[PDB]
Amino acid sequence: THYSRKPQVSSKSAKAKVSDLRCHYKNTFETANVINGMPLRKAQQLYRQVLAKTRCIPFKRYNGKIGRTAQAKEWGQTKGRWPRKSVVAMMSLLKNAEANAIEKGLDPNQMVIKHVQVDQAARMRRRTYRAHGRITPYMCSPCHVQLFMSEKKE
RNA sequence: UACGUCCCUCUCCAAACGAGAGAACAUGCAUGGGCUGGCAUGAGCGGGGGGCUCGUCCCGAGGCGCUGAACCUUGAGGCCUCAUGCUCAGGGACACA
Repeated sequence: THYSRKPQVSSKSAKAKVSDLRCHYKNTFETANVINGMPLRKAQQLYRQVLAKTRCIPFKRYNGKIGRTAQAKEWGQTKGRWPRKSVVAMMSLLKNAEANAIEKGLDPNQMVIKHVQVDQAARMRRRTYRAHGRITPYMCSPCHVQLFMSEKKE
């Protein structure tokens, strides 16, 4: 009940989805929106390069006083980061989507990532202890990621 | 399509981070040598108040000699190509509906 969009040709498109990821929403937002037009192998290349800290993830919406870096001129930004926990959870999802392409009978080297959508999951409640006897919230904010990818060849 | 630009890499006249100046098989980097400076004579070995032993031989801080020795010298980043090592079709992304 979850996919906002459906593929054109569903017999040439493999889906993948995360139930409740427990990464930060505001970092898996930009980790995942950067691969929304990329092929599967160029999107996987980007994530192995964010881990090596050779390329960065551009923070374009939930940036808000992050440090500005020299590597965000690739994306036309000034500030971006290397969110390694949102990166490696998106690598588990690209590996699920290409396993779901092989059992459909499809070549995973021809898959363009159509449709990345990240939405907010239900938050999880903890507690921090402030001065003067106060107790105030310490929420988690996890996320929902979904993607298909449609084959574009010849 | 090309010229190219940017990232990663290297340098520091720049620098909170970006940006900047540069270099990109280049004495470029690494180590060594010499210079230049700093300290103040290294470990080791051998020949003095006194005091043991049976003229001799041992204990003794200090001293003297080899010894302006030894060590340190660019590194947030002194000098000299003075010698040699290391690189082996640099890699990614745009430029490009």
